[PDB]
Amino acid sequence: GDAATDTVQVGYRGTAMEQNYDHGDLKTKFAQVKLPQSPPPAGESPPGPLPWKNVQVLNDISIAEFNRTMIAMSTWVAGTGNCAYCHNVAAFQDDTLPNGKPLYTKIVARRMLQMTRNINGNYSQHVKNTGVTCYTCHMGKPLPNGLWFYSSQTDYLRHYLDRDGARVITQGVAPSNANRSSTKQAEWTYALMISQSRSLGVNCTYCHNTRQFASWREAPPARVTAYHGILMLRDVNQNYLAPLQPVYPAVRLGAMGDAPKAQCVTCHNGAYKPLYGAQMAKDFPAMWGRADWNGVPFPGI
Amino acid sequence: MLEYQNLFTRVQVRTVPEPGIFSYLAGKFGDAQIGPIYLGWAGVLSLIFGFIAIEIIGLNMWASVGWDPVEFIRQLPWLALEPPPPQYGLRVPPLNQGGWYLMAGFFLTVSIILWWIRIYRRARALQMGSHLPWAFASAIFLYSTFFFQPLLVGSWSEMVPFGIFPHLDWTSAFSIRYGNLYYNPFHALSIAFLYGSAVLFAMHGATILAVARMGGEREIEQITDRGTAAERSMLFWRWCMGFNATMESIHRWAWWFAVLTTFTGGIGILLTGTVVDNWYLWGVKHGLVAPYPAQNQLTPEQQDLLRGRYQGTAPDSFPSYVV
Amino acid sequence: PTAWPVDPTTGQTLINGRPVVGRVFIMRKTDGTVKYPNVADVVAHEALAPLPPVVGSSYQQAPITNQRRMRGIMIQSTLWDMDRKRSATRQRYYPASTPANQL
Amino acid sequence: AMLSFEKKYRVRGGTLIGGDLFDFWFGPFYVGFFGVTTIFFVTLGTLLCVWGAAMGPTWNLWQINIAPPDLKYGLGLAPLREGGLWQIITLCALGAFGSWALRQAEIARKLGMGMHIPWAYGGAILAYTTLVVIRPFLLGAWGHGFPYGIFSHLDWVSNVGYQYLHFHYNPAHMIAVTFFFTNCLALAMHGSLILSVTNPPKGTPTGTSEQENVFFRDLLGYSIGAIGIHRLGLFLAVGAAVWSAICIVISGPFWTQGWPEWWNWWLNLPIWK
Amino acid sequence: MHRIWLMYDPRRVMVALVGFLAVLALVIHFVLLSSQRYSWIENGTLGADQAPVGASAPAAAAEMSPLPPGR
Amino acid sequence: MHRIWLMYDPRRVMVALVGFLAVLALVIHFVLLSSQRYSWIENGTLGADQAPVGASAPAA
Amino acid sequence: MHRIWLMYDPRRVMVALVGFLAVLALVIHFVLLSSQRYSWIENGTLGADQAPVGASAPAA
Amino acid sequence: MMEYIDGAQIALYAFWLFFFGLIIYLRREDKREGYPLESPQGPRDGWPKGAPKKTYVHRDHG
Amino acid sequence: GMTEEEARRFHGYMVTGTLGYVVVASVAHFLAWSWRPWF
Amino acid sequence: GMTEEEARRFHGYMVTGTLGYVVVASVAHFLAWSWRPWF
Amino acid sequence: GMTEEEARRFHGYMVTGTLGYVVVASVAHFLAWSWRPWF
Ligand SMILES: CCCCCCCCCCCCCC(=O)OC[C@H](COP(=O)(O)OCC(O)COP(=O)(O)OC[C@@H](COC(=O)CCCCCCCCCCCCC)OC(=O)CCCCCCCCCCCCC)OC(=O)CCCCCCCCCCCCC
Ligand code: BCL
Ligand SMILES: CC[C@H]1c2cc3[nH]c4c(c3C)C(=O)[C@H](C(=O)OC)c4c3nc(cc4[nH]c(cc(n2)[C@@H]1C)c(C(C)=O)c4C)[C@@H](C)[C@@H]3CCC(=O)OC/C=C(\C)CCC[C@H](C)CCC[C@H](C)CCCC(C)C
Ligand SMILES: CC[C@H]1c2cc3[nH]c4c(c3C)C(=O)[C@H](C(=O)OC)c4c3nc(cc4[nH]c(cc(n2)[C@@H]1C)c(C(C)=O)c4C)[C@@H](C)[C@@H]3CCC(=O)OC/C=C(\C)CCC[C@H](C)CCC[C@H](C)CCCC(C)C
Ligand SMILES: *[C@H]1O[C@H](CO)[C@@H](O[C@@H]2O[C@@H](C)[C@H](O)[C@@H](O)[C@H]2O)[C@H](O)[C@@H]1O[C@H]1O[C@H](C(=O)O)[C@@H](O[C@H]2O[C@H](CO)[C@@H](O)[C@H](O)[C@H]2NC(C)=O)[C@H](OC(C)=O)[C@H]1OC(C)=O
Ligand SMILES: *[C@H]1O[C@H](CO)[C@@H](O[C@@H]2O[C@@H](C)[C@H](O)[C@@H](O)[C@H]2O)[C@H](O)[C@@H]1O[C@H]1O[C@H](C(=O)O)[C@@H](O[C@H]2O[C@H](CO)[C@@H](O)[C@H](O)[C@H]2NC(C)=O)[C@H](OC(C)=O)[C@H]1OC(C)=O
Ligand SMILES: CC(C)=CCC/C(C)=C/CC/C(C)=C/CC/C(C)=C/CC/C(C)=C/CC/C(C)=C/CC/C(C)=C/CC/C(C)=C/CC1=C(C)C(=O)c2ccccc2C1=O
Ligand SMILES: COC(C)(C)C/C=C/C(C)=C/C=C/C(C=O)=C/C=C/C(C)=C/C=C/C=C(C)/C=C/C=C(\C)CC/C=C(C)/C=C/C=C(\C)C(=O)O
Ligand SMILES: COC(C)(C)C/C=C/C(C)=C/C=C/C(C=O)=C/C=C/C(C)=C/C=C/C=C(C)/C=C/C=C(\C)CC/C=C(C)/C=C/C=C(\C)C(=O)O
Ligand SMILES: COC(C)(C)C/C=C/C(C)=C/C=C/C(C)=C/C=C/C(C)=C/C=C\C=C(C)\C=C\C=C(C)\C=C\C=C(C)\C=C\CC(C)(C)OC
Ligand SMILES: [Fe+3]
Repeated sequence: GDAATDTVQVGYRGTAMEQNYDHGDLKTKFAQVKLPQSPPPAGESPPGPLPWKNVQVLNDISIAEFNRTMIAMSTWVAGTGNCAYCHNVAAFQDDTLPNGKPLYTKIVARRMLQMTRNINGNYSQHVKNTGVTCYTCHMGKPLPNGLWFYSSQTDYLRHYLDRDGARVITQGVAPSNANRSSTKQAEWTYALMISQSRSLGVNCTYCHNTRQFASWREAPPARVTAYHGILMLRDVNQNYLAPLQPVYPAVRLGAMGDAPKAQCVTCHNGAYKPLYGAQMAKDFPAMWGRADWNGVPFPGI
Repeated sequence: MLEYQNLFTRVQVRTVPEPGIFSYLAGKFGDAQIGPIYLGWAGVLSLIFGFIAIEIIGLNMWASVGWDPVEFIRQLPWLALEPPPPQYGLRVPPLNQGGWYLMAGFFLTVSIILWWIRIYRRARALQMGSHLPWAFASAIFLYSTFFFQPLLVGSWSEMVPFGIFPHLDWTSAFSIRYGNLYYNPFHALSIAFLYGSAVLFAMHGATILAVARMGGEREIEQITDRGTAAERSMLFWRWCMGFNATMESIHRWAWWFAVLTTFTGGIGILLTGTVVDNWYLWGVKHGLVAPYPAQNQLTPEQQDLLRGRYQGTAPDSFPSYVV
Repeated sequence: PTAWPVDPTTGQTLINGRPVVGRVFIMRKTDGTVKYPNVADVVAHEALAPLPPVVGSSYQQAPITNQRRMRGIMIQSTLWDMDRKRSATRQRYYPASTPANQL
Repeated sequence: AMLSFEKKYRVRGGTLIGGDLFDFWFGPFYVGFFGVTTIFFVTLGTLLCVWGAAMGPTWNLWQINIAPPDLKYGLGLAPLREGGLWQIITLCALGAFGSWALRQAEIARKLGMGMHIPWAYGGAILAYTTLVVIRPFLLGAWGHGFPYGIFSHLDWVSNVGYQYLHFHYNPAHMIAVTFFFTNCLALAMHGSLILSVTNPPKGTPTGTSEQENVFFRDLLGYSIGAIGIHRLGLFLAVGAAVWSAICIVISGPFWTQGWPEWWNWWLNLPIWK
Repeated sequence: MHRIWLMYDPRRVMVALVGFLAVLALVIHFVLLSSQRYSWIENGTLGADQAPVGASAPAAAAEMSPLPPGR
Repeated sequence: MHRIWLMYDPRRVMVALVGFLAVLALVIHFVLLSSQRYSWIENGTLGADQAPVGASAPAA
Repeated sequence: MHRIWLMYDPRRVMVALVGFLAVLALVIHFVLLSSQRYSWIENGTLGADQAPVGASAPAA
Repeated sequence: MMEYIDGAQIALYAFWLFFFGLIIYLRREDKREGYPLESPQGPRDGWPKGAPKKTYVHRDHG
Repeated sequence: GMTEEEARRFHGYMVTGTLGYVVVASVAHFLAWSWRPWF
Repeated sequence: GMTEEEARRFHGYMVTGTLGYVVVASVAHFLAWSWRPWF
Repeated sequence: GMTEEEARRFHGYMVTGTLGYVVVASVAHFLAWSWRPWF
């Protein structure tokens, strides 16, 4: 009853496409989310012309929704009420300290807003109406999980940055010049796929019928979502995270001096959906890249 | 453990002088020397070539953990000596990039062949049929396909890595690459004979122990001068399943089932990537594949979007995104 | 196309213009499964073939401190994903190496 | 029809159940009470497999697939068209395999043999019962059984393996494989040795236990002896099936992660953590 | 109540009893050491009001599920 | 009624009975320990009105 | 009580005893060395109020 | 240019013809003892017919 | 194998031992019930 | 083999052994209860 | 076997050596408690 195993069938009855969970271990992991999950500030929006001096992204939400967003951002990245993490608290408009040194955390967070809008807006085929907010990666802390840096050339995480192409199986009976993939390349795909399975806490049958890994018809629909996750991470890493290299202090950078990069586990944290599917982004229109969320229209001043 | 015959429970016996007219003879059955474990010229050479093969494998594994002897033991099942890179095809590769691999593979192969010579010569010298050397030849046939199939597809990169878990990674990846080896009919046959070998030796082992108190284990006497132990063994199976072997012919069934395991295995490997590149699709063609209801359906737009790309080279640079 | 006509008088299914007594259902085999016709039909339900690989036109060596000592292809997933012993981590890459001139 | 020495052995006695009523032969076959129950279960279970093929999509031998129920039915009998038929066939199979072993015990008793053969076959029955009764029971649904179909059960084996990402890393599976492979080697050696003394090169005397003893000692460096090689074969063959049953019953009910990460305990021994 | 010592050999009973009690003691200690409330090596210094207690009720949110959807 | 002990050896029956009772007791303890309401190592100090109860008929 | 040494052979008893205590000692040390609180090779120099403590209940 | 016929299928039937030849051979060897069978209406050979009973030449020692 | 008088003597201990165990177990259930009733 | 006198004298040590063990275990339980009650 | 005289002699050492070992373990727990109490 606690050493018991929960199982979920995800394919046709005789196929053994099934997910197995230790019951005890799973309710432990679930509780460790469901208690720390942070309460949002209540909704509001009054009128008025925007007073902001140096607002470059959020200049499309009301003044209460803006202030509400800052309370959320501090709660999600830095602990609640910790506006000092990003700001010269006497001069919220400033992007530098009194010393003139840049408030690197504020410059990053401005880019993280653009990135979050880009995720929620352009990659709905992945995040759908669950969406993401700062809490998805940061979970109350400055550093997300799953940060990775340059190392070996053959490091499989570069599938999420500059590489493309993991396929190794032939779409035909006879050998051909079309597919000359090595068995070593199948080993590399296999290593990559173990990483994805662990990132979601699932097994291969969550996304494949392993009698034919290449097949989409025999695979669950989740495989299609997973593919959009790869395309999303490449955009996130190439256009937002990796180019932040000059902004960070050197203590945040890799041995090659590269900026930290994300991977599937950064959002998923070992769960099939991030935060077991907690739907927060619907509460924070500042972070939609969309004119409406699940039919609810954007407040739009 | 306890046993259902007295024969060596207690009152085991010592020949204080030698048996062969515990202890051992020093003499000859014909021209064959009977004392030491036999080697001859081929046995001696086989040990030298095989020693250097094993020594090359071990030293490369140990170098791969930076000579650390703690990590050499701790990480041992994950260590490997690995085949050359794919781009070399059949050309000689760099020493640290598969040159030691092909060297160890060569010395191991010669060592195996010389061990077959040894067994063949010893069987002749003891005035025995050549059944055992040809049984061993069937195993060598399967082993050799781990050279010939890489040769026929044109790259030493496709060879099996020397290493406990790494060769199992290769075994899985080979099935992944060629579209599920379960649909290779010679793999299916090889399994049928592998299982049949366990069926037969369970049946035969149990049968002979079930008549051992009547001398059934003295199978050469029962073959040349049939006793009641042989008769009862024949009748048990005849009454059980409607047909029976003899004391001699059950050893032929045993011989062929074992031999056909590696023989059909070798053919299935040689066919893979040379004649058939996707065994599941070969299974569809020839009607092996059971239909399941569709788990997903793609639009025409997804059929082009979800086409992947075949895997290429790793990036040989560390790009800056400074902009 | 999806169901036979129904007589408005009696709610009763008409097959080839004549009524059936009972509630008509369209017969199917177990779970609606259907034998795959051929390879081409199976392939017509899949995505298109993968694109040709992107292959580098020439090879630049990484710095020696970025070269793995272990050539085994899955090692990153099968071992290093769980092994985080400090000394074993250091051994994963070749150490820095410099011509004596440059010290 | 009878072997030319057989009639002498066809006595009454040795039956475990039913006395003299079923103690007779049908051609070569001994019947007995468990012969009757065997044919009952074989006929019923076979005809239900034929019915499963009839109501399925095809008669092609390779493609026939009688699947178990959905996991949502738990330990209940599903509707017959939805896996319930697989459950009835499973009860037939258990009845048949049990009857077959008990019938073998009656035959062995009638010939004055030991019980070794029924118990050896018990190792196969154990592995089957683990796959379709014990593991599905510990998981709480009969739908965890494998489908009855020549290739569709290989799809089940494939998918169960990849439920643990890299099933080769299962430690009991490595042992079971080692028994299966060593058994096949031992069978080839024993078969070859007996044949090569009984069938020497033409114009050579028939060989002896001494010659096979000498050759075996040259192969392994020790003398197993005639009783020992049959003990070893039985140990390897039955041990393979027992370790097979272990390796599958631990997969799911006891271990649910990938099998590679099981080996974390070896990496963390205090001598080298 | 001595007649039991003729009904069974004291050596075999003595060994069997000691074997049972040792096995039971190990089982109970490891069941406790595995628990949250009684993991005494890590938390034995906590006061009785500070030690873990199992929930009177687990928590939930309707949109969240510990298990993925399916079948 | 004592002549039952002529049909069965009490040296057997005592060992059989204690073996049965020990197994039955361990089963019931582990069944309860695996339950939610009676997981008494973690939740034993809850009062009877605070202990878990299984789902009712929801009408929903 | 010495009559127990007629019931059992001292030479076997004392070898079994030393073997038992050696195993038990090694088990207890490695169970402690594996903990956080008593990982004494790394943290042995910490003060008693400064060494780790396992997680409490919340204030609720 | 054959669509359906391919080398793996050709190989597999080559094996089947060999294998059934082997089973015939093995059943002939199984019948060197205890055959012909006894019945009412006379001797029976089964199928295939068995190979003859086999005499074994002993080693001399004089 | 028991005689009459041996069986009859043993039956006395066996009945009383059984009943004594059930009496102890009934107190255990009384305590358990007062702590956390199952109906 | 075991005599009735042997059994009688053995039973004395067996009962003080058991009683001493139960005394230690019950003190151990009451220490545990005082440290961290399970009800 | 062994005489009762030798059994009693052995018992004298056995009980002494047991109690001596338990005394040293007591000092070891005294020292361990002084350094880092577990309650
Ligand atoms: C894949 C790799 C591993 C695959 C692993 C495969 C292993 C295969 C092992 C089994 C093969 C041996 C079976 C056997 O010999 O049984 C005895 C029986 C009869 O001959 P007999 O014993 O010498 O004589 C007795 C008889 O003459 C008189 O006896 P009686 O009067 O008392 O009783 C009545 C008769 C009536 O006959 C029958 O009822 C049997 C008819 C069906 C035989 C089918 C055999 C299997 C063929 C498999 C090959 C293929 C067929 C397509 O005799 C009997 O009662 C005898 C009952 C024997 C029951 C044996 C059932 C075995 C079923 C095996 C199923 C195997 C499934 C794989 O023999 C036969 O009937 C002939 C069989 C000859 C071997 C098959 C060779 C096929 C070669 C290719 C086609 C040749 C065309 C001419
Ligand atoms: C995901 C993994 C894949 C898979 C991939 C493969 C691959 C790849 C191969 C097999 C092969 C085999 N598989 Mg498969 N296999 C899978 C699933 C299974 C299942 C199952 C229940 O699921 C089973 C029962 C099997 C069973 C089998 C065997 C029938 C067969 C090997 C025969 C043999 O005896 O080899 C063992 C015998 C040998 C290897 C011969 C060795 C003889 C030499 C001479 C020994 C030399 C020793 C030397 C002197 C000393 C060495 C020193 C060291 C180098 C240091 N596979 C799935 C589908 N399988 C092989 C085959 O034949 O395929 C057709 C093969 O190559
Ligand atoms: C029919 C198929 C099955 C099969 C059969 C089979 N294998 C066989 C045989 C047969 C019939 C043999 O007769 C042969 C044998 O010898 O058996 C004992 C063999 C054999 N099967 C082997 C292995 C094997 N078989 C396997 C499988 C199978 N074998 C199949 C299941 C497998 C698997 C499943 O992976 C393995 C690993 C070997 C044990 C043996 C062949 C031995 C051989 O070729 O050895 C070559 C020599 C070396 C590797 C060198 C050893 C070096 C020493 C360790 C160094 C010591 C120092 C040295 C002395 C220095 C030199 C000084 C000089 C002056 C001497
Ligand atoms: C000890 C372990 C090994 C072992 C040993 C072994 N097997 C044995 C014996 C022994 C010692 C026998 O004495 C016994 C025998 O009599 O052999 C001739 C037997 C036997 N091993 C058999 C098969 C067999 N053994 C296997 C495995 C093993 N056998 C192990 C490796 C396998 C595998 C791995 O696939 C198979 C297929 C039979 C030839 C025979 C048992 C015959 C028997 O029980 O007959 C009565 C039943 C029938 C004739 C038919 C029953 C039909 C059912 C009612 C319906 C079908 C249900 C079934 C589950 C469908 C499955 C479909 C598949 C596609 C999945
Ligand atoms: C950090 O530095 C930036 C520099 O750009 C300051 O940004 C200025 O004020 C913003 C409101 C405005 O949006 C922006 O365009 C820019 O005008 C930012 O306010 C922070 O200021 C502190 O540090 C400044 C610095 O660069 O060192 C410093 O600036 C003054 O001194 C430097 C030389 O040390 C000189 O280059 C600047 O021109 C000078 N600026 C002024 C307006 O005097 C600020 O000092 C003052 C008085 O502004 C610092 O601000 C404070 C309150 O300490
Ligand atoms: C460093 O260089 C390597 C080798 O080109 C790049 O890896 C390539 O891309 C991967 C998808 C693939 O795995 C690998 O096989 C290889 O094809 C790696 O990503 C880094 O890329 C940057 O540097 C590239 C370079 O080769 O110098 C550069 O490529 C472009 O520029 C060079 C020089 O003018 C020219 O030779 C290339 O043909 C050209 N290629 C393209 C596609 O434009 C990359 O620039 C671009 C836009 O790709 C660099 O990438 C980045 C983001 O800086
Ligand atoms: C279902 C039906 C049609 C019923 C009709 C009515 C009937 C027939 C009623 C009669 C009563 C009964 C119970 C009949 C049984 C009918 C059934 C179910 C028959 C099926 C029999 C059956 C299991 C056949 C499978 C055959 C196979 C493939 C076996 C695999 C193993 C194998 C390859 C064996 C071949 C090698 C042999 C012959 C091994 C046995 C063997 C061994 C193992 C020795 O060690 C030994 C030692 C010394 C001398 C002889 C032997 C010997 O013969
Ligand atoms: C949550 O966890 C789960 C597990 C789930 C919860 C559930 C747990 C369950 C079900 C528990 C059940 C417990 C149980 C049930 O019966 C427990 C029963 C325990 C018992 C019976 C203990 C008895 C101990 C007796 C001892 C130690 C005797 C020692 C004797 C000595 C020292 C003397 C030796 C002799 C000497 C010195 C000389 C002899 C004379 C001689 C030789 C001469 O004079 O010759
Ligand atoms: C958190 O971890 C978990 C594990 C979870 C926590 C739980 C732990 C548990 C359950 C622990 C259980 C502990 C236990 C239970 O029994 C512990 C029992 C311990 C015992 C009994 C120790 C006894 C030691 C006795 C010794 C050393 C005797 C030495 C004798 C000597 C030296 C003299 C020998 C004679 C000599 C020299 C002369 C011979 C005569 C001669 C020659 C002559 O006479 O000639
Ligand atoms: C100091 O001494 C030390 C301590 C180092 C000694 C210790 C050594 C140790 C610990 C060794 C450990 C070895 C292990 C664990 C080995 C594991 C091996 C395994 C599991 C191997 C499995 C499969 C390997 C296969 C199938 C390899 C096949 C290779 C073949 C067939 C290669 C053939 C190559 C040929 C025929 C020719 C090559 C030469 C060219 C291409 C030029 O042709 C002429
Ligand atoms: Fe034999």
